[PDB]
Amino acid sequence: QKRKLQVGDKLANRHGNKGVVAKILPVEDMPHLPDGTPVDVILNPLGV
Amino acid sequence: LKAPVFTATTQGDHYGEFVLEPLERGFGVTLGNPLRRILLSSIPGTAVTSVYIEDVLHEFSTIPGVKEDVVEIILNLKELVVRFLDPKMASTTLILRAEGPKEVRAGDFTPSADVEIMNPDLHIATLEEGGKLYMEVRVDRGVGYVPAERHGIKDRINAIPVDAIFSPVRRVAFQVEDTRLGQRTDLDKLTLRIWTDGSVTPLEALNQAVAILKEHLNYFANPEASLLPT
Amino acid sequence: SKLKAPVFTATTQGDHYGEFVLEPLERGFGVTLGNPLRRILLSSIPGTAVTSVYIEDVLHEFSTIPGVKEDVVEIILNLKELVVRFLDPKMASTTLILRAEGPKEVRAGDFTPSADVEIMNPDLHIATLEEGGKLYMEVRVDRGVGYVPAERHGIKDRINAIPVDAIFSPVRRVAFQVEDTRLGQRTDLDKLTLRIWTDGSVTPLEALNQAVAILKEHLNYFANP
Amino acid sequence: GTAFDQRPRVRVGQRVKKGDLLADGPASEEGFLALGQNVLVAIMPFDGY
Amino acid sequence: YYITQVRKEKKGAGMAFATPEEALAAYERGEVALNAPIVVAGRETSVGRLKFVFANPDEALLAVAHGLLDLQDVVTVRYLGRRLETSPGRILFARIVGEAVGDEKVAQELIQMDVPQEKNSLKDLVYQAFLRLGMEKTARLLDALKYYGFTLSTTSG
Amino acid sequence: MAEPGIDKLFGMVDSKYRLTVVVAKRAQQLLRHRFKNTVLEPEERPKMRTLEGLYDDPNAVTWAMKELLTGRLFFGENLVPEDRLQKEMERLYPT
Amino acid sequence: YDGRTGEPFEGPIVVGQMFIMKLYHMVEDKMHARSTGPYSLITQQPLG
Repeated sequence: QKRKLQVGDKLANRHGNKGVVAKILPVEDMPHLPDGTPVDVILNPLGV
Repeated sequence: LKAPVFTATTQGDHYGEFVLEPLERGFGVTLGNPLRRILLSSIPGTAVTSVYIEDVLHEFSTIPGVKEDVVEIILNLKELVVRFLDPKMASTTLILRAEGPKEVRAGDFTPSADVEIMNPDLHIATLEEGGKLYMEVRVDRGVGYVPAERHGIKDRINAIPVDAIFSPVRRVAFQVEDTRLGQRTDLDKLTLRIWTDGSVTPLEALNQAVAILKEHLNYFANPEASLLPT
Repeated sequence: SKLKAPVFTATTQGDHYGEFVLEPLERGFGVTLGNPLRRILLSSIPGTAVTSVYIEDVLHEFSTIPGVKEDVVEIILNLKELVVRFLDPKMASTTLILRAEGPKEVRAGDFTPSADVEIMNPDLHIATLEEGGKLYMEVRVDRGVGYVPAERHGIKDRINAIPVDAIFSPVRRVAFQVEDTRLGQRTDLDKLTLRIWTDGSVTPLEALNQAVAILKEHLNYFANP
Repeated sequence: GTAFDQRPRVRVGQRVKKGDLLADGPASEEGFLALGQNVLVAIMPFDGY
Repeated sequence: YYITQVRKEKKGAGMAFATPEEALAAYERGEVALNAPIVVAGRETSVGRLKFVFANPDEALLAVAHGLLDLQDVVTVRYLGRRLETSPGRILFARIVGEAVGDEKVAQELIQMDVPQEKNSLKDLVYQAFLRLGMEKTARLLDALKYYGFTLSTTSG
Repeated sequence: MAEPGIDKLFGMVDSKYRLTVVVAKRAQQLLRHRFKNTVLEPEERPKMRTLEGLYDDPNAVTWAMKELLTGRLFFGENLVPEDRLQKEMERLYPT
Repeated sequence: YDGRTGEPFEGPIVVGQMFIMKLYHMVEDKMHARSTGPYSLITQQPLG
């Protein structure tokens, strides 16, 4: 099988920030820098 | 309010700045966003829909004398961008007859009547002594992001369908600057940007785009159920 | 692409406040339409409101007129809540005369019964005066665009007249929301519900129809030189 | 069920590094442990998402 | 919280008054030439209570709908019955609860009007709502607080 | 926007669970006799919304709850015998 | 900038590149729905 991400996959960084994908947003939404590039993941601060 | 002035700084078959010099206060984002959005999603283009490789029976294969491996190859073919010339056209097949000790290179594709590979270089395969390559890669026209596990292209047995990135539009940004034009010091200067793969043209895109907003706007037309509890 | 062109319902009140729903819609165009509209709605729908007041015997933005229970501000604010529309279609501005008798309640309708000008909301509290009641008024009414406050323009007419905040924008509140409706196998198609709030002058359906025309009008400018 | 596989990382004909990477592992990018991806992130709430 | 937390700036204090410090107009002219920025305490008032006088919540928030104020700015504003000294956002919260409970007024008596809302006040609100209005509405109020909370957290960025 | 006026419902009964037991039994009789049982019929009947629109709400439970708060219905702890309450029910098109 | 509405989020946002991993557990391997199916010939409850 070839898998790809999905709503309910678990992503974590090496600092121990775990969490599940709850929403894949189309590029139209998503915060973007003035130059045009959008970001790739929106990580809530309250978990800090 | 006067009339605004359309200034277009179109460079190549991709990248083009577009300006409207005096717009009413606030009207920058007003216009230059629904535009950016429609642009980022609904301008249609072209994508490699399915492949077929010589003595290859699935996605998780590996061709003798080919450094690459079918996944890495498929991943590369993904990035190929084809131009369509004939608007009668809907889909065709590029043919990769490739041989021996050489470095395959996308331009190496067979030349086709009304077809234009806009990204020569771009690695397809490294071939080493012996390596034979024969491929047949489909290219359909479509809109948006429609992936393999959805559409599945049945071009024959052991074909493999590939995920499709259809949008020609590459990046879109818009700058709402302060213009100097003999009214207030409170007027916007919308300069839309846009980026492509030489298939659709920044303006061509920008046009197609407003047309969409114009039609969707045209929907607020025939009011239905009213007569609320008063 | 599949599917079909959408349905536009509009459950309406009848003067102020309208609901509007453009139902089944491609994944995104809820905001792609609703947002720009909202903007224009609260910002470009041409209107008409009070702009400058002179009242006889003493000036300043903060004061108390003897014989009048209220104070200059509560008058000035009450004023702002006054709706009026222009009949003669090339009218640019007017002035309103108010003659206030003895012990009485002064409504908006106790103004000058001059035509070319119908007072939309004549049952307004304006001000109240006790016994020996002298209040004379001269308020400028003006055609404008958005919300242009007293600090910027500084409307001169006399020297004892004080300029007011100008709320010329018949829409006084706009709010929209974009939930998602099922359509066969598809559960995630957008459903846009716009909710307008106006005064007397302009109906919401009117507001919206004006607003759609405006953005439609602007998109045009994008045509090669 | 992980699916571990090796990928070549050398050119047909070149002098070799007494023992430098000949071929990559499964979580390996150029002989540097690659256990995931790097990506652009925003640190803010979205809409309860 | 952020939506009901009245900004409090520092530059200025040689200002406000019972009896008008210089002129009410001249005081309002202080903020103009840098000198004494808006919502800053002096005596009986702030400049932000004079530069803005809104006749209806609508006016106030439409004022925030363009560049004018910030929501957590402190402004003279007549809500319901009375000139209030409050903030646009304090006003907003007030409506939110009122407007999503079917009685703008009964909210105004359940709410803690001039204070930031947080974990306890809101709990109290929810509870004390539960009391004079049954589940039915408390749930509505619940979802309403849920919506803004979220969307307001984002936009505040 | 939870349940059709649920707070007004609890008020009718002496114990929470009564409302639960009645709403059950009423839906139970409602279910058997193809809705030809209604006490609210006219234009009070609960409805759905589709790709068409306005089709009768299939949930019997829903019906009982709306039917119950019109007062029309009468529930009791022990008046009317069951063995004779079962047969007499087949009066206007039964199961 | 909010992609949804051309406006910004008032107050700047910290943004950058972050290493994140996709983990062992996937929604693909979790999650089932049963209505009726093979009941056991030993216990007589649903399994198998």
